[PDB]
Amino acid sequence: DTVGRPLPHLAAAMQASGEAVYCDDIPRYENELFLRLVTSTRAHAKIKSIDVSEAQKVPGFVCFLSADDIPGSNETGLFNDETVFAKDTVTCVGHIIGAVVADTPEHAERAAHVVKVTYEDLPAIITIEDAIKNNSFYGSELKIEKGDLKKGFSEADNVVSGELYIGGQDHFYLETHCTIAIPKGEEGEMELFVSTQNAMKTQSFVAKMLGVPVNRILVRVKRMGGGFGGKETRSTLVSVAVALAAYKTGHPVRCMLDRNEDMLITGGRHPFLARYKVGFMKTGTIVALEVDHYSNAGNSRDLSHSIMERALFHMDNCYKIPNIRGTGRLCKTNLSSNTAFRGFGGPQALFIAENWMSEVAVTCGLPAEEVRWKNMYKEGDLTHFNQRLEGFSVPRCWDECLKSSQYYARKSEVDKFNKENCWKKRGLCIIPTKFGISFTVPFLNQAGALIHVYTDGSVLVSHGGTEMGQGLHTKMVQVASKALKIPISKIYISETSTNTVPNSSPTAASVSTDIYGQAVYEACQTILKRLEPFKKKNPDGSWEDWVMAAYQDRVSLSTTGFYRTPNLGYSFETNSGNAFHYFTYGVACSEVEIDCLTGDHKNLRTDIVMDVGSSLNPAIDIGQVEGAFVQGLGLFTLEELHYSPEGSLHTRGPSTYKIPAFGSIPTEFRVSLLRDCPNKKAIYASKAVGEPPLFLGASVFFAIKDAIRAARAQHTNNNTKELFRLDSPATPEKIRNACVDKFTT
Amino acid sequence: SVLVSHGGTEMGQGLHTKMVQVASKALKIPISKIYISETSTNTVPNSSPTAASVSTDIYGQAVYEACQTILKRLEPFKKKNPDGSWEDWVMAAYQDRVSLST
Amino acid sequence: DTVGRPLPHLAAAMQASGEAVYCDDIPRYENELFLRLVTSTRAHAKIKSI
Amino acid sequence: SFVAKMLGVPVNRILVRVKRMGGGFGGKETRSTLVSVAVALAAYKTGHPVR
Amino acid sequence: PKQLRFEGERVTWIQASTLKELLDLKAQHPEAKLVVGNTEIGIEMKFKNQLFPMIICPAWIPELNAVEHGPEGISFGAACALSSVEKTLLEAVAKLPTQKTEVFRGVLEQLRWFAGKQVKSVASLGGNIITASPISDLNPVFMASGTKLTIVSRGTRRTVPMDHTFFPSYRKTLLGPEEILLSIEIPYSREDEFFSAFKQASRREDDIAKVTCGMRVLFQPGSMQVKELALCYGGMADRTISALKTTQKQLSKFWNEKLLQDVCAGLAEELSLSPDAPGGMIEFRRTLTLSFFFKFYLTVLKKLG
Amino acid sequence: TADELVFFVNGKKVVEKNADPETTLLAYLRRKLGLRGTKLGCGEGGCGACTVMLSKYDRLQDKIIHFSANACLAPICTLHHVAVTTVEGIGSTKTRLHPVQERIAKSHGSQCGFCTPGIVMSMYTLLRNQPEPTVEEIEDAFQGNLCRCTGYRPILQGFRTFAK
Amino acid sequence: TADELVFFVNGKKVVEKNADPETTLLAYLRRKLGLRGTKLGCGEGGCGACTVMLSKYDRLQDKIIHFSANACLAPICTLHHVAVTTVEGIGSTKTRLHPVQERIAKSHGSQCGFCTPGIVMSMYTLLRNQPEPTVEEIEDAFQGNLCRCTGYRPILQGFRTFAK
Ligand SMILES: Cc1cc2nc3c(=O)[nH]c(=O)nc-3n(C[C@H](O)[C@H](O)[C@H](O)COP(=O)(O)OP(=O)(O)OC[C@H]3O[C@@H](n4cnc5c(N)ncnc54)[C@H](O)[C@@H]3O)c2cc1C
Ligand SMILES: Nc1nc2c(c(=O)[nH]1)N[C@H]1C(S)=C(S)[C@@H](COP(=O)(O)O)O[C@H]1N2
Ligand SMILES: Nc1nc2c(c(=O)[nH]1)N[C@H]1C(S)=C(S)[C@@H](COP(=O)(O)O)O[C@H]1N2
Ligand SMILES: O=C(O)c1ccccc1O
Ligand code: MOS
Ligand code: MOS
Ligand code: FES
Ligand code: FES
Ligand code: FES
Ligand code: FES
Repeated sequence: DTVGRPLPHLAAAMQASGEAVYCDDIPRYENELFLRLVTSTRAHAKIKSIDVSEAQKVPGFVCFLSADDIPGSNETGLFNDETVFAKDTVTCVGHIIGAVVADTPEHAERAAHVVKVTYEDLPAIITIEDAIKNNSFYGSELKIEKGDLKKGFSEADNVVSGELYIGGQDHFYLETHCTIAIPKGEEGEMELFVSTQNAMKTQSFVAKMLGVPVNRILVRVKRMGGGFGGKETRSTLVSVAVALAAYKTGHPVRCMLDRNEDMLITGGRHPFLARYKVGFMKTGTIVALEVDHYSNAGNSRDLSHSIMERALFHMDNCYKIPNIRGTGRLCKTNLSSNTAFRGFGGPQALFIAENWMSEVAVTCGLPAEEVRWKNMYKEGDLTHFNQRLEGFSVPRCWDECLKSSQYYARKSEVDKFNKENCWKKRGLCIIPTKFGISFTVPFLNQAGALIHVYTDGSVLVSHGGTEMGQGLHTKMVQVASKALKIPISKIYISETSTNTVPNSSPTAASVSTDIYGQAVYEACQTILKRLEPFKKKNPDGSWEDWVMAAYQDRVSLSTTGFYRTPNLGYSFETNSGNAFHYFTYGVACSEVEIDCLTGDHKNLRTDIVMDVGSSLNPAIDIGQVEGAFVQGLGLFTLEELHYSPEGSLHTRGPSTYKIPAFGSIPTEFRVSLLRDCPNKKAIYASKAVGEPPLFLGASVFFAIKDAIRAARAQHTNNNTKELFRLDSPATPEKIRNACVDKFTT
Repeated sequence: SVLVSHGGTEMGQGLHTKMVQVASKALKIPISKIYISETSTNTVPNSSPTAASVSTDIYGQAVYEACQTILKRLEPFKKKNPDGSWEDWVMAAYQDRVSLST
Repeated sequence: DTVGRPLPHLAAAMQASGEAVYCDDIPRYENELFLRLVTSTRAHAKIKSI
Repeated sequence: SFVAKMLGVPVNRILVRVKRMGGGFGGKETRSTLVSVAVALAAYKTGHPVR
Repeated sequence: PKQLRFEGERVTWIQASTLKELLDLKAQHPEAKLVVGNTEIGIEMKFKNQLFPMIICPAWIPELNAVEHGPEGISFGAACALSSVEKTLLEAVAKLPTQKTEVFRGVLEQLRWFAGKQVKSVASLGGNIITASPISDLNPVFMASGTKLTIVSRGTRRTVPMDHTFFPSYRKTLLGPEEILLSIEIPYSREDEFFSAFKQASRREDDIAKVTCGMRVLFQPGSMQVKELALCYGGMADRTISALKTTQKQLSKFWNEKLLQDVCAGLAEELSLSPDAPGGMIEFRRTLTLSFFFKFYLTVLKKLG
Repeated sequence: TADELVFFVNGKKVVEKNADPETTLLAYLRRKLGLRGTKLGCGEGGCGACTVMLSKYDRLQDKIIHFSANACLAPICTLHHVAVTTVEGIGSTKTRLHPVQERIAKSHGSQCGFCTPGIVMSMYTLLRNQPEPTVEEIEDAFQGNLCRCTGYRPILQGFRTFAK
Repeated sequence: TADELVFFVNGKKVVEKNADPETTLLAYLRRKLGLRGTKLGCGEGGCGACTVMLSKYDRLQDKIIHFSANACLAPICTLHHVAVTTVEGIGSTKTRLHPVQERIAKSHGSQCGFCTPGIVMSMYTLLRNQPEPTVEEIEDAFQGNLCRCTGYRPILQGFRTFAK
């Protein structure tokens, strides 16, 4: 039994040697061709025409693919509101108009480059502001409202309100999108190898564009060099285009996007615009909150809706608010469609919540930790959506984090520095977080598995989940190894495929270990049942023995497994009914030291305490905590996407978009998993850990704001309870410009 | 659409054609909605060699049983909506999280 | 129900057109190599060497 | 089995796929492994797909 | 080591094994492109869709790779890898007197938060200079210190100190159509001469709006009176510029609270940025220009005292 | 009448009779030589997923020097007589892992694992130039290496055993 | 200084600049042109699995004559200016089957189906030389075609519709 032990990622050795095969590492067939997507150079226009006269001259040219080449439907997207290929107009810069197929990637790139397109610009909506001004949204407003505003907004001593914005973020998975399509030449069959977290939707989309039954398309996923949500749907943008080329040419075809194509086309995290208003006593106690969320959706719906729902389910973070009301509106704009990104709306909401909270403790001239703790939920309380909070562990994490981090002694040290230093200041802030675990769309909370035990006793496990670096397969092998009570060495997982486990949900929402774990457990049991009669007959016999005996006595050694998450179903009407199966909690403390003259800063130290219940693998879980946290720290202080007023992105590479680097992490980086906090709601008492830790990255953002404030009191005015706005990300620019002095004036 | 897989292989005797015929009857849906791509060790393990002329007998039975298991699962949805099409009941069984694999 | 009816082999059309893929009809990878078995030319002997 | 035994690896590592045969009549019930194993070895030894 | 020639689909490449061969080829083909590390060209071809059918690589040529230690400073062949420059300067800094290694220090500062080991090991010194990026971190330091550029072209040969005239316009330099930079000599620091280099802790555009600078000051012997002052900035225009107007108004002046504010006023005006400046971050870029000098100022008072 | 391009990769001589000036070392490695260990992560030199070690004799310091480089920007035409070392050139699981590969693997410094080969090569290079480096040198070895999964902590902690 | 080999396959011109005398049409079709419709069944000319139709103008009878041939024994060097027609050249399921392919398919004349392309081509050739042949001619068209699955009966019965 290896459950609860720090077993390293099963493929780590091969990834270190370069033997691990990723999609583009698969050898090309002697006749495999290459595709290069032809993208729009306008945000909103009319395709007057398309000339490939020059393209056709490039050596190795094969053909150009348009919407007319499509045999099936040119309608695609999670909500059938997109085009596999643009036909009359383009609704964003990186809109796919076509694709060139050539004998070499080079030839397809040069040729694609020379494809002349004629446009006729149209009115373009680019910002959230631009959208509202034109009443340009997808669907109708969302909202959760509990209690009654006025009665709290009156009862409240102080009342603060304002506008806040949080920028987007590119997934920047080291491995960009990529698909290999192989036409089998019979009955429309097509086998595809793709870097995606959603084999099912990839299967559907390819079949729908081809106009063939889903049972003809086989999608196989070995692994992904990172996904973080950016491959939950947007990966089909490339897949379908390559599938078409395979069909049209009858040749195996592939395509892996360059970094610049990737960031421009595939979309990313949803930028949020918020307008809030908080009512509170001078005790720092909240009694009335209001927030109007606005996200930039892009040129299609995709997951924007469900993302706004997770945001709304998180506008409370860890604080109990009597009278609360929050709304959400998806903005339709001429930008690439934004999609899922580790956090799925939660991060944006939790940030806004923490912003008005930080302002509460300020305007009240009270300690920050004092206020947050006053407004924190208690065991058995209910959220703004009415779900009972059972097993609330935030308090244990909070108290312990403060202890192990020596928060109070360090808070003193910080203040001293801020007195002995004039052009440098330090900040310190401890922040809690709770993340609702489960797809907000009821029917996705299902998982299946398939298990075979070969006559040599070796076991091959297969399940609907995919591997993107989070170590899902390692965990399932650990589960199976325990359930079957046999060494991990006898069990093996090769890949994820649509012909082994069908209609699977995308590997997402951090529930993969919970659901597939259960699905694999059940199948193991079914096997054990079958082998039972042989274990009895021969007790001293080895596992091998019983397996051979069960085979020789014609007992099936192959079975499925299935799991459906129990008791779920929230309603936006009646604002009742469980939305999650449980919650994951954590608390982080971070100290920084800014430079009031340059806007730059250091991440001195960071202490994290996460409640992952009884971890299946503590090494894997600490790694998730750390990496989630770093993407968070990235989102809040480093990563910034910038577009030209015409809606054309400028930051298309590591040179202009900075994700965290080795030297970006806090000098002192400690992570601890809460002890003795089993989760009865999930496999072996474990807890989803994939997304929950990412918000804690905000603890860096607010420490930074802590310091900026000390820098203001310094060389600026003398307003103790003043409130200055600082959006996200808190880049060197925003920090410096916030450090007002005899130079910024 | 249905994808059938069994431990038998095709060598010209028309085994797959027969299994599609069996499945089509058992599930009571047109052959056109059913399909068999190939035989593989990761779909059906420890299979006997396709031989001794019993392939249609055994895999036929094996495919029949699996069809039944599917029918059982879909039953509750066939009742709720009697005039509904096969597609309808399948989507409903999926949306209500019922495994469609056996 | 087509059981008991003379339904022609599901792949007969593709076998008549040459679209049905057999093992060697699968495309070779850019790096696929070839093997040729080396067989004995005697019915019973001793391999003094090779 | 045969390919795994000659390679000395667990059976769960070998995936054998059969689309169809241009006739078998029994001559491919076992003797087919004569070629299979030989080609599997070549794949292993060279790390190249082999046929 | 004989000359090599490679012919591809659209481009022809020549590996010159001698400076004579190089001067010939450059003369015979002015338009030709030199390539050492390609960490600039490779970008132009790939992302800027640029085609240069003629390419010459000098990395083999002795000279362009030679490192000399003269009584004025240390000279490096223009093809030398930045990691080389970094190495040779780390030694100097460790062995020589602090008063002699001022400028060197500044160059090592720019090479710190600079790319990574992979880039610095192939990116040639000459490469960075001639590319003439508006946001090059090195040119502002080479200009601020009037670094010596020994330029050449078959037959002719001249040496001159870098200045505002070396960068005529965007991406353009003061190099002959047939001329090639042979070597650079980073200047030893003189007594009463102090140097400083800073650079924005971020980058959001391809090659503009990223403040980077090199500052040098030379005082009269035994006094706090300015004899020379050089404030060269990058990321403030389509090229490396110098606040010449401002630093002039400070010659023979005394280094104090007054001069600080006078130079600041001078920068905020002379290096002014319109509301539609290409690159944005106007409020931030003005503040950095003033703020970097402030540090220079403070650091000088220390070095003076 | 074209000169042959001759260089080495993992100790094996490679003769390219028709070298194309526009060919990057990365493409050559992956496509012509079939060594997919080296990855494409950005094509502009900032992530290091395409890192390798280049070795070349210097008619001066005598000794053959060793340095790392981004193969996505290295023209093969600049590599005549230069020896290349990729991740597959220092160890494997079919044989034996180089200590660097075994270390990062067991220290949980590899998650999705796409950035691993390059980081392994950056480290391998460091150790080649300095058997026992400082924690500072170790950290500087990865200036040009990016990882989106780990948070970096595990990687640095695993290579600490090589310091002092 | 070698002459180019020029011929046609399914109506498309094929220029082979380095034809190798030892190259059989079968190998060329399957490997270079990627037309696996034609099969290898014996390599000695007796099974017909590799049958195709060759067409070549004759400076005499004027007209371009049409005859079948075993590609496993046809050197490509003997095909300069000769047009080749393979099974994929007369119809398909992605478009439309030639009557001959549709007929043998629906008459149960194809089982494992490996011998089908060749028999289809033998018949196609016959019809090309004689639109309405005798049952005797039809049967003689398959002297050099072997099938191990059907027993032949179904095949002949399906092509009877073309006689009289
Ligand atoms: C990831 C990354 C990060 C970087 N970070 C920084 C940074 O922070 N600050 C900074 O300043 N720079 C930075 N650079 C730029 C880098 O320093 C230049 O790209 C590089 O030094 C150019 O040199 P090279 O040898 O690679 O040249 P090449 O690509 O060969 O390009 C050189 C250009 O100069 C010409 N040229 C070359 N040699 C000569 C010679 N001897 N005589 C005359 N003309 C010549 C060429 O014809 C061409 O126009 C970065 C680059 C990358 C890829
Ligand atoms: N190394 C690595 N970790 C990761 C990701 C990834 O792409 N790479 N995806 C994240 C996101 S966005 C989700 S939803 C969960 C994925 O699945 P899990 O459900 O198994 O925990 O993992 C998280 N952790
Ligand atoms: N067309 C064709 N028919 C065939 C064969 C074949 O290879 N091709 N194999 C035979 C042999 S030897 C056996 S044992 C059975 C095979 O399987 P079945 O069990 O499905 O009937 O088919 C018989 N009919
Ligand atoms: O609730 C989620 O987190 C979620 C994530 C991905 C897709 C659908 C979803 O409801
Ligand atoms: O972004 Mo994680 O719901 S895939
Ligand atoms: O010869 Mo049939 O028992 S395979
Ligand atoms: S691919 Fe990113 S540096 Fe080479
Ligand atoms: S492990 Fe995925 S980027 Fe490093
Ligand atoms: S292969 Fe048998 S006749 Fe040609
Ligand atoms: S159908 Fe098999 S030989 Fe004819």
